[PDB]
Amino acid sequence: MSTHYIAGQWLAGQGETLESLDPVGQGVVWSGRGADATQVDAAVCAAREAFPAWARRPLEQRIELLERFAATLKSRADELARVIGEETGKPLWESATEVTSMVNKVAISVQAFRERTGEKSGPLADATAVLRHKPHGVVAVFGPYNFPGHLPNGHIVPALLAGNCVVFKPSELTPKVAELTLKAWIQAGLPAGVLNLVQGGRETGVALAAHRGLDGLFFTGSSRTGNLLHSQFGGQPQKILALEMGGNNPLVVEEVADLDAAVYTIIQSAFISAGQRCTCARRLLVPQGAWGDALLARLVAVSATLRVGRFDEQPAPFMGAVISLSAAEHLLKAQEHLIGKGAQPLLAMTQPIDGAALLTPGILDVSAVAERPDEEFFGPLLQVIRYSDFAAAIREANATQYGLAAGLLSDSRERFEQFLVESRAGIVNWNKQLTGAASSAPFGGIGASGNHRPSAYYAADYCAYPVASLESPSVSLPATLTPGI
Amino acid sequence: MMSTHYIAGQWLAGQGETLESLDPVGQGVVWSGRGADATQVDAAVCAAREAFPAWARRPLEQRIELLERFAATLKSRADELARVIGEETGKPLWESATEVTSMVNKVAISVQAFRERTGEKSGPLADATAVLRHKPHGVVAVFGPYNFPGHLPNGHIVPALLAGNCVVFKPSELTPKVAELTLKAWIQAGLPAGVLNLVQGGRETGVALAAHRGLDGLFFTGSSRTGNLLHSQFGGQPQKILALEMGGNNPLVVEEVADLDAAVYTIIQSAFISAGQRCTCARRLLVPQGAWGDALLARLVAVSATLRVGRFDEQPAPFMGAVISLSAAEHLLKAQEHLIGKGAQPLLAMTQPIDGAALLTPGILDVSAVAERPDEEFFGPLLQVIRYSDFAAAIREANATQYGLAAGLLSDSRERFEQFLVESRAGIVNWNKQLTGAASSAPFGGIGASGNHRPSAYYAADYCAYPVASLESPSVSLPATLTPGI
Ligand SMILES: NC(=O)c1ccc[n+]([C@@H]2O[C@H](COP(=O)([O-])OP(=O)(O)OC[C@H]3O[C@@H](n4cnc5c(N)ncnc54)[C@H](O)[C@@H]3O)[C@@H](O)[C@H]2O)c1
Ligand SMILES: NC(=O)c1ccc[n+]([C@@H]2O[C@H](COP(=O)([O-])OP(=O)(O)OC[C@H]3O[C@@H](n4cnc5c(N)ncnc54)[C@H](O)[C@@H]3O)[C@@H](O)[C@H]2O)c1
Ligand SMILES: [Cl-]
Ligand SMILES: [Cl-]
Ligand SMILES: [Mg+2]
Repeated sequence: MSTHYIAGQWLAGQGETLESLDPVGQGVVWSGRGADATQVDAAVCAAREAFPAWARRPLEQRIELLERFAATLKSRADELARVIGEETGKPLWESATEVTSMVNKVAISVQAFRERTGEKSGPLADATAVLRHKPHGVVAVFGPYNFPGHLPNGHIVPALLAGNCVVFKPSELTPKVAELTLKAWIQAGLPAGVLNLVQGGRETGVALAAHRGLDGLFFTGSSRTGNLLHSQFGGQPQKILALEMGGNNPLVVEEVADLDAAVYTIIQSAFISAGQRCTCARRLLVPQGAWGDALLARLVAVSATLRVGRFDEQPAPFMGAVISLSAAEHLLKAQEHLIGKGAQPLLAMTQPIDGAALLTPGILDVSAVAERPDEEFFGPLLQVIRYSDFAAAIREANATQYGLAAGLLSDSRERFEQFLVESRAGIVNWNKQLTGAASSAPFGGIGASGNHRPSAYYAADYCAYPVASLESPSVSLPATLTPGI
Repeated sequence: MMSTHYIAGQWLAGQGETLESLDPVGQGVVWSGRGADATQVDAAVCAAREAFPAWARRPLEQRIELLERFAATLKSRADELARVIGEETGKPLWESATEVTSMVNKVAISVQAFRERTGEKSGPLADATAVLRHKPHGVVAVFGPYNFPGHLPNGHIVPALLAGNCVVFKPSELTPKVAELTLKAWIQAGLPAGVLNLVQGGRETGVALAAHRGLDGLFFTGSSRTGNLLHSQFGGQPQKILALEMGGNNPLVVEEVADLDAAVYTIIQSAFISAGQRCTCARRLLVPQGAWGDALLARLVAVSATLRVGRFDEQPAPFMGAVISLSAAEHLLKAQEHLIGKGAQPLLAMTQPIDGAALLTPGILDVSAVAERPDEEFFGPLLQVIRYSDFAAAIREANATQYGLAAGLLSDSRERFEQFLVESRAGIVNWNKQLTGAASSAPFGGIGASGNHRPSAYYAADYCAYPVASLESPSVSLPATLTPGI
């Protein structure tokens, strides 16, 4: 019954029933009716009504509320980790780190706001030049399922900080996490209408994206969906759109002295979250020859031993299920399809429990595949390409329309310096796993992975617009008038 | 002799349609050439592409030295450049000289903005070093306007080259001579072949360039109509960065103030400087109902009728010159006629005193009684007046527009300005200062239909480079504690 949160109260949905299912055992974890078009309009109108007072209040009051939210999350951390685990399959240790990221987002967002969208004042001739930044108004946040708390939070926190009001539409796959996140905001004192939650599937998302009352839409999800949204907004520059989309991220591994360290780094890059982070390594470039062979064989051996299991299983698993049976089925077909085109399974991905979305890591050598898809496979399926020399590695790493992350494992600083020069990505690491980018830095992909509105530290930039003012306490005549007067 | 396109370090004659620019008063040919056809546009994009890796590789300090030599070259040729701006746009020499000074000054401010907004930071994070760098996109097109034919394109070109992009510049077909001389200065400054390319032309050329798949970015200043078409064209192509600086319908609210003379002067500078062709010019003057407001307007009309309007090099110097073409003048006069037809009252009718010349005298029209007032930008010296009942009505009317570039308040009350800031919806919001002449040291971007949330001037840096976040360690290593399950 308490499905949507609009204008400061909960209400039942009137649209299609939505259920989220435990990815392993398939039990219903949450259900409710989606928001119909009417309820979506109510959510936008609620944000609209709340906006003037929220925008008008002192910044420090908005900061206090965001700080109370982080403190409330912290106090409910175990409960939220458990819900994230229940719904996404993520092991408890990993879900806990997601909650920690949500808590930490507040202080970092405050720092970024003062730096990127703060207030400055200075003399300019006879007058005073002031710079301020102001919120857009009502913004929709579309959440993904992979970090169902942290990634929407990475839009919601800086948006509310700047003085916008938000309508949050979570992934239909992770509604329970969103519900609990709203409960933390509510417990923290958030004013009615400042943040509104509309749950639902396609129809709800479509109605919100189409709503003319939005001043902005902040999105994390697939490049397919984000491109649709971008096309939809073509010719409407008045509405700010921030698109954080997927990638096809290469990890280049030169022969390095500490081979086990490299193998561990590859696993953390490719298979953490069962390969469901935006930044996971999708293609592993490994040089031809004996060392490369040893690297791969060790990777395959260690990856085969990785614990895959239930979120709350003990001993704790390294990774959990993919988000649904549908997603697992789709990945197994991608593996089958590639193998059909000549890919060699160095370690074949399997589904060890019938009717559960658990998948074991996959490592496929696609060196011999003629035409390789420039496609993002959102799961633990790592493609390997063997390369002849470093220039060919760089060429291959760049052979994608995407541009989120890239990385080099190499003992050579000179080699990394070249890699930086030739890379085409928002995140470029040296000897560190591709995953776990810190909120203290901007996070945005280029090419098909974004629309030049990087999030994380730079989220501030799309949450407020600059207002430049020249101010003087009275009109006055200049000492010398312009000619002709 | 003519100099038409500059591509890969060489001057080339055009293969497209003939293009002439005409002195807006005398109608004499100021510049003439053939536009760049599609194959020449492709050559220019390819030239930028070929030059990009080396230019982007270069140490920042070497790009800075070129930009500084360029500024110094503009300074040495300042008189020459002011007279060409005057010739082509009609703008008085005194005002043209200020445009050249803004061009020179853009370099040092862009370097400051680059280090602030798109610089490099490095520090420890866990057992690694977190480094932030910014990289250029690649090849960017710059579409120039006619109103500031040197300063506004320079405001995209300088920060774009500084960040390491290479550029294809398509100037307004109304101001090609200004762009030619600007390129001659870049060339004299030592610009490397292909780093900045110039394709002159009309719509044929602009359409070919905007469509070219080789662009990584397109930076535009011009009308909302044209910018919206570009935005539509790029829908579904988020990989190409678009920065759109469009026009506005800017309101200036005037409360009763003690210094009536200063108020009138400030309004004139806001509405009629550059013959009303700055994108920040006041388009709507909001004046309180009642005797004081009637007096303000009576004075404004009397003073506006005496403003000197004339040729760019006339002496005594005119306050303002012609609008950009006879066609533009025609369009503005028709707009005035249409509005009066619908009930607007001519407090001061705009006139075209010399047949065959695009000189227009200032217009002030009371549109209060006009039913459905167009939310339209009239790019010329035609000021619309709306009389309001109370301050809340003034704010409502100020905000009754799809645009959002500039807004201002003349008022002796700081409290009224504070409220005005709270309720304003514009990127430039001034108190007791003319709406025109914004600082390069601050961001310059309109909201609503006036931009796409990519402000230029100080924040141009933001769209000229993308951040690259790096975590770095001299070698791979194992954590003291492995993740579970391994
Ligand atoms: N660059 C980044 O920051 C980043 C970060 C994390 C994840 N991702 C990504 O997220 C992905 C998968 O997660 P996902 O499945 O939730 O992405 P998604 O595209 O499926 O969905 C994200 C969201 O947009 C919506 N949506 C779905 N269909 C819609 C439609 N037809 N019309 C309008 N809205 C619609 C949702 O319901 C929702 O809240 C990737 O492809 C991936 O790499 C990107
Ligand atoms: N926000 C800003 O900073 C700002 C500042 C000053 C002026 N302006 C503005 O500039 C305007 C007028 O100048 P303008 O006449 O050059 O505007 P414009 O749209 O006609 O021209 C600007 C440019 O884009 C091009 N172009 C024109 N038609 C095109 C087409 N059909 N397809 C592709 N490209 C095309 C040009 O040829 C050119 O270089 C305004 O409406 C105005 O307020 C904006
Ligand atoms: Cl080295
Ligand atoms: Cl991450
Ligand atoms: Mg309670």
